[PDB]
Amino acid sequence: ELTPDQQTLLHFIMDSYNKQRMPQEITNKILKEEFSAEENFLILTEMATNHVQVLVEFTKKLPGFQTLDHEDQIALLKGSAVEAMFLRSAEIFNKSGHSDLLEERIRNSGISDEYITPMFSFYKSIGELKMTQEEYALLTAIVILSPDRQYIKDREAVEKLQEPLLDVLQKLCKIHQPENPQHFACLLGRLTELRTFNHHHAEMLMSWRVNDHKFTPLLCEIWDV
Amino acid sequence: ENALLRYLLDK
Ligand SMILES: COC(=O)c1c(C)nc(C)c(C(=O)OCCN(C)Cc2ccccc2)c1-c1cccc([N+](=O)[O-])c1
Repeated sequence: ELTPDQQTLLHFIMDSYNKQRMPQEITNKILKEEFSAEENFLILTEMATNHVQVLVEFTKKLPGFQTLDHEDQIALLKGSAVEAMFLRSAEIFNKSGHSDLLEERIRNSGISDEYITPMFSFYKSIGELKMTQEEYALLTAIVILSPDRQYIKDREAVEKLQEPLLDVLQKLCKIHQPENPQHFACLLGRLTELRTFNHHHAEMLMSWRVNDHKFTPLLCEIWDV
Repeated sequence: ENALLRYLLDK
C-alpha cells in the first residue's frame, strides 16, 4: 500500500491542499455580525466568493494542470466550480460551536428550503463517511479534473491526470478504513449525490431571492452570470 | 473572455 510515485503525488496534493483555509475575518462575521436575511446573505456571499479563491489556488497547483490547454483549464474550473465549492463547504461544516450559528444564518438568509434542505442532507451524508483530510483533498482533485465537463477539447489528457488520483484515493480508503471494504465505492456514491447540486445551483441563480443580488466579480465570472 | 480567471491561474 503506498507506491513511491503515489506518495510523491499525494504529498504534492497535500502541500497545496493544506494551504487552503477559510480566513478568520470571514468566520468572525459568523459570531459578530447583525442577524437578518440581508446581512446573512452577505455573509454566505463572501464565503462562496472565498470558496472560489481557494479552489482556483488548489486547481493551479494540481499535478499536470499547467500541462493542459489554456482553454481546457478554464473549462474545468468553471465546469467543476459548483461541485467543488459545495464539497469544500461540507468539509468546513463537518470538520466549533459556530456550525450552529452558521446553520441558523443559512436558514434565515432568504434562500428557500428547497435548496437548504439537500445542502444539509449532503453534509450529513458525507459526514457519515468519516473522511480524512487526505480523502477530501483527493476527492476535490478528482472532481476538479473531471473529463466530463462542458467544452473540453482534449478529454483524454484530463483522464490521464484523474486516473492516478482515483488509484491513490482507492489505496487510501484501504489504508484509513480497512474495516470498511465498500468505503471507496461509498465515496464514489457521494460524488453522485454531489453532481445533483449543478441543477440546484442553476435554479437558484435564476431565483428572485438569488438573481436580484449583485454577486462579487469572481462569482459572476466563474458561474457564467 | 475570462481575464480574471486567467490572471488568477497565471499568478
Ligand atoms: C449564497 O448562496 C448561493 O446563492 C450559492 C450559489 C448560487 N451557488 C453555490 C454553488 C453555493 C455554494 O457553494 O454553497 C456552499 C455554501 N457556502 C456558500 C456557505 C458555507 C460555507 C461553509 C460551510 C457551510 C456553508 C451557494 C449556495 C447554493 C445552494 C445553497 C446554499 N445555501 O444552503 O446557503 C448556498
